[PDB]
Amino acid sequence: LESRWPRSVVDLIDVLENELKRQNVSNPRELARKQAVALSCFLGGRQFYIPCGDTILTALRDDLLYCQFNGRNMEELRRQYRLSQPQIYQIIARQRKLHTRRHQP
DNA sequence: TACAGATCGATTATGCCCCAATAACCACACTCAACCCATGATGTTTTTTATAATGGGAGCTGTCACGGATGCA
Repeated sequence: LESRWPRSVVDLIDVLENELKRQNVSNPRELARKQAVALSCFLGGRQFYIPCGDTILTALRDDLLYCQFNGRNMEELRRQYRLSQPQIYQIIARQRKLHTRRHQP
């Protein structure tokens, strides 16, 4: 029944709304409701799978680390993030080129 | 009145970008020897002594008894 339960829709409104109130946006409840309608029309009937495993959260977790990376602070960014240096080496090199084009398009 | 189908809607398959680790390959470095060259303290060797000095035995060894040469007288 859950696989055919119209319960998720309402779950989308508050998840939207609690963010809008966090972003100090006016009329967050009504704003979230019409957004939920917008999701329903596009996503209606489509087999639509979204990335799991904090996929956007890491890519953002990636960004601010590169902001804190000073070329010497490898170890403290290791402790603060629990990520091991090997991957940090790779992500920092990637973010290097990423922000390289950011600073120099 | 009895018997059929028909679309909404769910589990299953198959493949790959990423990617969170995987391992080799290359880069620069401090600490600890190793040997040498002094300074000097310790070691080793050589030289000289001007009253006069002028021959030991150093402890013997304490004792058997055959044979075969052996060098003489």
